[PDB]
Amino acid sequence: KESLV
Amino acid sequence: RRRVTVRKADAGGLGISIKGGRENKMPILISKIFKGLAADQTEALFVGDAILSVNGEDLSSATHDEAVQALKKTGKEVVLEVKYMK
Repeated sequence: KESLV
Repeated sequence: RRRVTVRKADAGGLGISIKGGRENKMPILISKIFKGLAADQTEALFVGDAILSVNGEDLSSATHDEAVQALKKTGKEVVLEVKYMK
C-alpha cells in the first residue's frame, strides 16, 4: 500500500 | 528508533508517501518524502521511516490505513514516532 498524505 | 514532529500549516499538503501494512509485518515505512512539504521540510521526516505512533496513536497495532488516517487528520503538531531503517 503506497498512499500520499 | 526516532522521534519527529511535523508542524501543520505551511504549503498545506504533508508531502509523504508511506509504504507497508500490518498485513505484512511492516511498521508503516515511508518510501517517498515529497520535497517542499512539512515532512521533508522539518529536517526529520525522511524516507526509510517506519512510523509506530502518530500524535500519540501507537500504530504498531494499526494497518496502513490506520496510519494514513492519522496523517490525514493530524493536529497542530504532527508528533510522529519513527523507526529509521537506514
